[PDB]
Amino acid sequence: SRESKAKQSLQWEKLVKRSPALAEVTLDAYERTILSSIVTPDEINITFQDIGGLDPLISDLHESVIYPLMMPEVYSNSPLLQAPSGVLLYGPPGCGKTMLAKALAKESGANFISIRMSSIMDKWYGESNKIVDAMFSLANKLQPCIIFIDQIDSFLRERSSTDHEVTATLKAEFMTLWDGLLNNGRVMIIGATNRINDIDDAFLRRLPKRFLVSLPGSDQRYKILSVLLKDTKLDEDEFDLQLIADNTKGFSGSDLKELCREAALDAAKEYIKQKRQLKIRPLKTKDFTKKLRM
Amino acid sequence: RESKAKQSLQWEKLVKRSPALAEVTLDAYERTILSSIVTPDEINITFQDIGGLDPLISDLHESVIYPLMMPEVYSNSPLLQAPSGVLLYGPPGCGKTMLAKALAKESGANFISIRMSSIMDKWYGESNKIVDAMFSLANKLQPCIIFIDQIDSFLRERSSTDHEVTATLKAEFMTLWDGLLNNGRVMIIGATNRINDIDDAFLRRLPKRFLVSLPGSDQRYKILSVLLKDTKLDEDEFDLQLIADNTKGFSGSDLKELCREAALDAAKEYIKQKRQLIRPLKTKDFTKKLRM
Amino acid sequence: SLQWEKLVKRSPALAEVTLDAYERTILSSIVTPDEINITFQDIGGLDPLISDLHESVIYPLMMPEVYSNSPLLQAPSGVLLYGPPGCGKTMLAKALAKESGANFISIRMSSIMDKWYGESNKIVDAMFSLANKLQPCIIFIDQIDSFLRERSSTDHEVTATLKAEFMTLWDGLLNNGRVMIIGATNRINDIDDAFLRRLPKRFLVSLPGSDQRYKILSVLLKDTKLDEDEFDLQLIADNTKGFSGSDLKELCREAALDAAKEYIKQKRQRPLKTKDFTKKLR
Amino acid sequence: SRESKAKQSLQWEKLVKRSPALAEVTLDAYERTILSSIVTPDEINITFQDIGGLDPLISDLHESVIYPLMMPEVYSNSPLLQAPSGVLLYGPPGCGKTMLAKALAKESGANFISIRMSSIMDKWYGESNKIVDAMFSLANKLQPCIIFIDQIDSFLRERSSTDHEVTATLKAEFMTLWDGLLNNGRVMIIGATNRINDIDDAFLRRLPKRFLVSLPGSDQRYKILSVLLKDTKLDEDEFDLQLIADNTKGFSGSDLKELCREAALDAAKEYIKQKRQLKIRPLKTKDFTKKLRM
Amino acid sequence: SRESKAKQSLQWEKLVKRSPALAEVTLDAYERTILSSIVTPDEINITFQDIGGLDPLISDLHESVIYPLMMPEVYSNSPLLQAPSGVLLYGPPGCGKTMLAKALAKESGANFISIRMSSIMDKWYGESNKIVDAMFSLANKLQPCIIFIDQIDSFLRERSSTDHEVTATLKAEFMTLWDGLLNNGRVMIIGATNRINDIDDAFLRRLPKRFLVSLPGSDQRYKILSVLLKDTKLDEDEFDLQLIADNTKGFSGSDLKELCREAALDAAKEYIKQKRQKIRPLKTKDFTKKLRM
Amino acid sequence: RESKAKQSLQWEKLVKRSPALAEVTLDAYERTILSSIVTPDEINITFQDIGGLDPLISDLHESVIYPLMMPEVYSNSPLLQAPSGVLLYGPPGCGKTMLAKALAKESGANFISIRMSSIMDKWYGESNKIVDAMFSLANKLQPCIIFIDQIDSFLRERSSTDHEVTATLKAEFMTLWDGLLNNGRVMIIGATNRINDIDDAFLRRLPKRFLVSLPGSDQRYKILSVLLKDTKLDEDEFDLQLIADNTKGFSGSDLKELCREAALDAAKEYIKQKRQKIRPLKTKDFTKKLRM
Ligand SMILES: Nc1ncnc2c1ncn2[C@@H]1O[C@H](COP(=O)(O)OP(=O)(O)OP(=O)(O)O)[C@@H](O)[C@H]1O
Ligand SMILES: Nc1ncnc2c1ncn2[C@@H]1O[C@H](COP(=O)(O)OP(=O)(O)OP(=O)(O)O)[C@@H](O)[C@H]1O
Ligand SMILES: Nc1ncnc2c1ncn2[C@@H]1O[C@H](COP(=O)(O)OP(=O)(O)OP(=O)(O)O)[C@@H](O)[C@H]1O
Ligand SMILES: Nc1ncnc2c1ncn2[C@@H]1O[C@H](COP(=O)(O)OP(=O)(O)OP(=O)(O)O)[C@@H](O)[C@H]1O
Ligand SMILES: Nc1ncnc2c1ncn2[C@@H]1O[C@H](COP(=O)(O)OP(=O)(O)OP(=O)(O)O)[C@@H](O)[C@H]1O
Ligand SMILES: Nc1ncnc2c1ncn2[C@@H]1O[C@H](COP(=O)(O)OP(=O)(O)OP(=O)(O)O)[C@@H](O)[C@H]1O
Ligand SMILES: [Mg+2]
Ligand SMILES: [Mg+2]
Ligand SMILES: [Mg+2]
Ligand SMILES: [Mg+2]
Ligand SMILES: [Mg+2]
Ligand SMILES: [Mg+2]
Repeated sequence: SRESKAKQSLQWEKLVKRSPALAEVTLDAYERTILSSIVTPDEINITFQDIGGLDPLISDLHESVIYPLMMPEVYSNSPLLQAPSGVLLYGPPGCGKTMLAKALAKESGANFISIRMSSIMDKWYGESNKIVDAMFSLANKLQPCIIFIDQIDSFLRERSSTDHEVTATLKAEFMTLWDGLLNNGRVMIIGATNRINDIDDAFLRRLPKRFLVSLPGSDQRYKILSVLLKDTKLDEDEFDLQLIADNTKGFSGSDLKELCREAALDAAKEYIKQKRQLKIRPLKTKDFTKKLRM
Repeated sequence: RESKAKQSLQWEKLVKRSPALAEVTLDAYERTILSSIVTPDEINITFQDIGGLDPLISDLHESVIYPLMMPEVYSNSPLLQAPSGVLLYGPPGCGKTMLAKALAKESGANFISIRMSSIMDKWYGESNKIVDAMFSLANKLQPCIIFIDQIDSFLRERSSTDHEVTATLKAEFMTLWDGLLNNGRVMIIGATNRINDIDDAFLRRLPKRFLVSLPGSDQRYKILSVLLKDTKLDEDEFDLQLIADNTKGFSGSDLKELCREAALDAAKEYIKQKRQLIRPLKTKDFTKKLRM
Repeated sequence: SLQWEKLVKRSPALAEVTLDAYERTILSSIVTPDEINITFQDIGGLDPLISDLHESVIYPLMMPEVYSNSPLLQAPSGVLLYGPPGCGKTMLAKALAKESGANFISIRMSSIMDKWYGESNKIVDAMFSLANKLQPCIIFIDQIDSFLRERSSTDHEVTATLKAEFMTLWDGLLNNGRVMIIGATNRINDIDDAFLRRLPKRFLVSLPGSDQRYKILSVLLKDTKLDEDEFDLQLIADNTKGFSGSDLKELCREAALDAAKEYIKQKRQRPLKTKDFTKKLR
Repeated sequence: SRESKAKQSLQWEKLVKRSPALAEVTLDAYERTILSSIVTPDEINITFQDIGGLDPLISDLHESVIYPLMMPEVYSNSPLLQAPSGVLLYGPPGCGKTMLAKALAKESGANFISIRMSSIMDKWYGESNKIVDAMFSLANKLQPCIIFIDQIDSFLRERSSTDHEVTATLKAEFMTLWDGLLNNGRVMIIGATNRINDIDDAFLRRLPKRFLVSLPGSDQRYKILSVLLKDTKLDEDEFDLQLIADNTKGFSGSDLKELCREAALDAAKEYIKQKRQLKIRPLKTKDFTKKLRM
Repeated sequence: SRESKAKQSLQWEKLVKRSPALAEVTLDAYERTILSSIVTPDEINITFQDIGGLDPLISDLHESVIYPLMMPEVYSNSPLLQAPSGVLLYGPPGCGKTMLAKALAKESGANFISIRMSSIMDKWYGESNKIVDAMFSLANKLQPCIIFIDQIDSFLRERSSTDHEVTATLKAEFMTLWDGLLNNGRVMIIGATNRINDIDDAFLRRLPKRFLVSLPGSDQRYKILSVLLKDTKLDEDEFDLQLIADNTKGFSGSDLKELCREAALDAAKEYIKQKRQKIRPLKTKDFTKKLRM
Repeated sequence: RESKAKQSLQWEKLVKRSPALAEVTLDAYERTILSSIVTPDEINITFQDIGGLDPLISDLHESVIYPLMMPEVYSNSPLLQAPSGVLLYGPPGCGKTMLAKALAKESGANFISIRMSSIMDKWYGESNKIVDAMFSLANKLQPCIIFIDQIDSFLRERSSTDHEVTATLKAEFMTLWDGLLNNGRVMIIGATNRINDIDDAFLRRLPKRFLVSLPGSDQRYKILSVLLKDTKLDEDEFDLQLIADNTKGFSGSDLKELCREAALDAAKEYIKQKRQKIRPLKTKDFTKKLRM
């Protein structure tokens, strides 16, 4: 995979130019394959000002996740003020957890590692355990680090005697590198999941800072609608967004995203017609109302 | 070795239709995904071949194809772009497969119709790599539509009793759908019969959903007419309107059958002549068959 | 190898075709006409159904250039044979493999469902790809209700994805080039609605009525020597109230034994007339 | 890799400087790869005074694990006073078992070997069996030794005819080196596991010193809370730790660790604010109480 | 390896000094690597007087395994009185099978070969088949021989097509050397296993002498407890071992070993203390307080 | 060294039994194959040592040995010659190895029994040369039988995941098989337990296959009798027929072991005396052992 070597070299050079301290460090081959899956902030478009309706959760995320990890000499006064061993983002679908991860890669200066199953599980015997060990060793090398397993429930499923051999030893490798004897040096394991119940009890044990990114309430739906509708031109009087926010009974954040898109199209209908035959309509209450059936 | 021939054929055709993709190379799994790419020239269904769904065709255009196919038209606002995924759900035989066929026909997106045989593999972790290669290929073929036909089985209600490779495969799929590394203009169009069997997260990231429902009187009329083209009808003895409304609750393919069987009924004499070596399709054949 | 060489010697145009391993495992379950003993003169009491089967199943499939005049004169995507037990459906399939020159594929669950992950979906894809290669083809899933059962969220995952693979190859985007899916079933109700929807040419092979039972009785009793006067088959036919075709087969066997009783005794050391049937069927 | 060679050389020189009697011994290549995964006491921060709520278990661990292994000439009186063939640490998650292993590497002078699946299972045919044989041969060379397979249930899973061949032969190699004909000379196999049931009966049979590191009771939760809160400044009167210990109904040790961290942050909130704009508040009952919902 | 070469040279010289008739025989390299894994009696501490609760099985083991192999001119009267082609020791865990092998290496004078998977399966192509062929050729050279594959179920697992190509040809090589055309000259293949069911039917078929080393009964638990407690000082009256024996409901031999070790430490608790800063007679208190009937 | 001595010994013995083999020389790999040639004098099993297989022995003769060993007898018709290969398949312990032994004994063909240790080599392309040398040697030793014991491992279901040297080795073997359509009067006799694991092409060029099945009552009788020769039995207190039809499903070697154990159990006194004739082998030992 020549694209994988290009990605490894690109991600490496970028990692050594933002943090010059990592130059003297070399890697094994599996560590380089893990380096192929490192997300830097410049390729992510979501910030905290792009996340709405979660401000207390953003502040808690800061005060107990980023600052205890990113600035240790600030917290060096007490030995029990340091970063968690792992963070779990769990909740109903479409409430922000993926953008929480995106803005964690954006604001927090930790070398962010977002890896998936395709880069962990391998065909050959014992390669995937070595991939996990290389992942954690790389995280120890990149001392401020966040290892992200998106959709982490599948990876941390209820262990059973009917599991596949490699899967079981892979889970044991992962847990050991998480809370084993050679403890990770300032390495955080941030995970996003939709079903917390499918996670094994030991895995959840060592994933101890867990945030309920729940369905948005009236305030949260208001802040989300407003956050989504930026860079679009609204209406002065014929538009009341408050009722619309509350009218969406139990709608998640992405359900709002889709309804906002569909209404943006329904308001720009004349723009579609004009550029089909060759001034967006102020986004007022008509489109949202005719769509969502209050 | 027909897989290699299909890969090479589909690739050369992809680079001759769109010349900008010559500099791009692929990994092996990406090539196995390339083996399952449908081009428009091998599909014989168009929008003029789909009847009784004209408002749905127009909605499909205005919110699926143009927001995907022509972005610089839609660059004025950041919330005018393509959906992350489209679902075609409804009762059986209402058009969804031909909706996909004509999406591969009219829409110029590099259409990927893949099935379970090309995703699931015997070996450990190969199927997750197949999914990652699928989406990476879709990102390479920047205007793309990835189509999982009969998508309910793939997106079934997730459970702790699932198979491990199935569960991690579902997680890989969802992560490539709405993860951090967001897809660049990649749409995931899916057809399903039972929307309820789809998991809530999978449905959540599949937000453009169309009810391709059972055809009504207008829709049955337009379908009957669309099907009966290229066949020779009758002037007076035929009244198609009553027949359209007589087929209460019949799906589109059920109509396709009462039309084939009646075509055979009428042209029995034509076959008889060839046995030795057509008839105007009027109300008699349809009426004697469908029992009002 | 045997089925392959026989397929290329009957139809020479398929020599240039290459196969995949799973396609060859599907090739292992192909039925040629020479190993089947049932013809349309071996099926009795179903003559209108045989004629309908011809005119809407075999000829629309076997002779397309005859029907090339209209685009809606083609073959059924699939053909269901449903009805009460023992009415002829298996012999309908046998004589479809006999008379119709389509490369007949009769497969069962043992050759589809496999232990390993994702092998069975590949087996289905290879089955249909082989059917596309053997362009006039009939794929036959005997006892097809179990395979096309009411889909549920409590199904096994490999079963569910296998059903989805099957349906997708039946009426998905890439069209099956002249490939027919003929299925026999006893309970049509257990078939899923989508499966039934794409299997629309459905024939009710029902319980034989007096006239049909007469024809069945006559068809079964060939190659056996009957009686001139003391035998009246008509009453016997109608007297079998609601008996299926195989029920008639068994009663005819038992009466053949009861008439050949002296033949048993002689080889240990009769004209089939009304006595044996009458004393048996009450 | 080259870092693996550096780790082998470092671990070797440290092993020969702590115990001078092993200078004359040389190793095969696989034995050196096993030497790459040896944990010395100086890289582990946990001692027995760092383990709370397990004092009878610590004393039993001493009297039947360390002293029968570490001091044999003391027990040479009777032939049935020697070290066990293996020790299992099993129990519910987060009750101390990895710190039990850490302090076994700390206090007990046995040349501790903590190995994982990434260093055992290899891609090539028959390498992993040779890795196991080299592991035990090295343990025999380093005569007072403890071999530690963290999360040992995955490695000792219920055997089946549907196992992978390399996995099955690897299990047979391991068992044979554990209780075969060439018996190990003073070599102990200490293992930690969460689910004892997944362990095969033969593997458990030859792992006969098993400790139930169970969920902490009221006394144990008291001792754990006290052990965790050292090096942090508490309150004199407004703090009553006893109720807090017995308020945590069924909480494991790490669940207490996380709640203590979160309360330390919630008490040092003014320190966060001060170093954001530039003492620690005595850790009293308010933080723990407002958090844990008694 | 230099340690491996020292092991080969040491095992070789010891083999030629115990049995002088093998001096004229030379070996190929693979045969020498097999010679590196030969167990002589002097490095094993277990005898038949160290095995308890299995006397009828010890006597059967003698009469149908050792003597038919070790003394052939005694059995030369009939052609059907010779050694088995293979012996299998199967049973529940911890019932004695490993010590059965140890005392087979101890009493029986056969040149005992205990080999494991690390010495058979190799990385390179076709080396492991040559290792098997060299193993059996060496066994034929060392004419009274016992080849031991400890934990033999993994090696003789149910053959399938899902198996590795080397593994399969290795199994075929092994079986062919076991009961092929060039029959082994007085070579016995003794194997120990815990799960007999995982063994392939052909592999089991050529392992016709199979012993059920089952869980110990009341008599067997009595004899085991007594065998284990030798060289330790017991009590006269306050100790009744019979009840202890029967009380251990379904305990294997090693479960008894561990119990006995724990109770020895619980009785020597005073000696432990004193020596750290002679032994209490091992009476019923320690066993009773531990095993919960 | 030992290989060289074995090669020289086997060669000189081959040229002294058949003097027509002198003018022929060999390549090095052919000599390594010559190192694995079994002559009749080192095998103790004959056709009077095989019991319970007399129809199979006669079929083996009439369609395997005589069509190979005596061609000028069968030169009348071109379709009366030796098979390209013979497969002995069946349940374990039914006689197949002794079938091979007595094929090396009675049949005068220069028997080659080879195993995988002599075929598969470490170096690249040596093992294909070993196969080619094997068959070339068989062509030189014109009446020949090449024996691969445990053939199913060698002839396993071919797959794309097989080792390259293994796959090319299988292709070399098959090519040398179809090459010799009795052109060099070379027969490939193989014994296997699992016929199903054999590849279809391998099995195809292996047409003469014998089911050496589990012994029936007659076969168990003949086996028991064959095994108990050279041992002294009893006149009245011994009824063997009972024992023969009593061993329900026992293979031949299962009988061998039970006969040994009963021989020991009857000679117990003789053994004792010698430790410081045999008891007539009567029904007591067998009955007390086999549990009906
Ligand atoms: N709190 C929020 N504020 C603003 N936009 C949001 C919020 N939550 C969701 N969205 C919109 O929904 C889309 C996807 O949401 P996201 O995937 O982050 O939620 P999620 O909880 O991770 O979803 P899932 O649980 O299904 O993985 C984003 O593109 C975003 O525009
Ligand atoms: N709306 C329609 N207009 C014209 N023909 C139709 C329509 N719907 C169905 N048909 C006929 O039915 C056949 C199959 O329909 P199709 O498979 O597209 O329906 P579907 O909704 O996808 O059902 P399923 O999901 O069960 O396959 C087509 O060949 C077509 O001729
Ligand atoms: N119509 C018929 N004409 C002549 N014989 C018949 C007829 N129907 C059944 N039989 C006799 O019954 C036997 C089996 O019937 P068959 O299996 O074809 O019926 P079926 O409806 O397919 O039953 P099932 O679906 O339960 O298998 C045949 O051997 C045949 O002799
Ligand atoms: N008994 C205890 N005394 C003091 N602290 C403890 C205790 N148990 C757990 N902890 C705290 O919990 C953290 C992790 O505990 P540990 O991982 O040792 O538990 P464990 O029993 O090994 O569970 P697992 O096997 O699931 O890891 C430690 O950092 C420690 O601070
Ligand atoms: N029959 C016995 N007599 C005396 N001691 C025994 C007996 N069986 C087991 N033991 C004790 O148990 C320990 C291990 O037993 P051993 O490994 O021989 O049994 P095993 O059946 O081979 O075990 P496994 O089945 O788990 O391989 C020995 O050290 C011994 O002290
Ligand atoms: N038909 C038989 N007649 C006499 N003895 C037999 C017979 N079959 C087996 N035996 C006895 O079994 C022993 C080995 O049997 P053999 O190996 O020939 O069986 P097999 O069918 O080749 O089984 P496998 O393929 O498992 O080796 C011989 O020593 C012989 O004494
Ligand atoms: Mg997500
Ligand atoms: Mg469809
Ligand atoms: Mg039927
Ligand atoms: Mg732990
Ligand atoms: Mg053992
Ligand atoms: Mg054999």
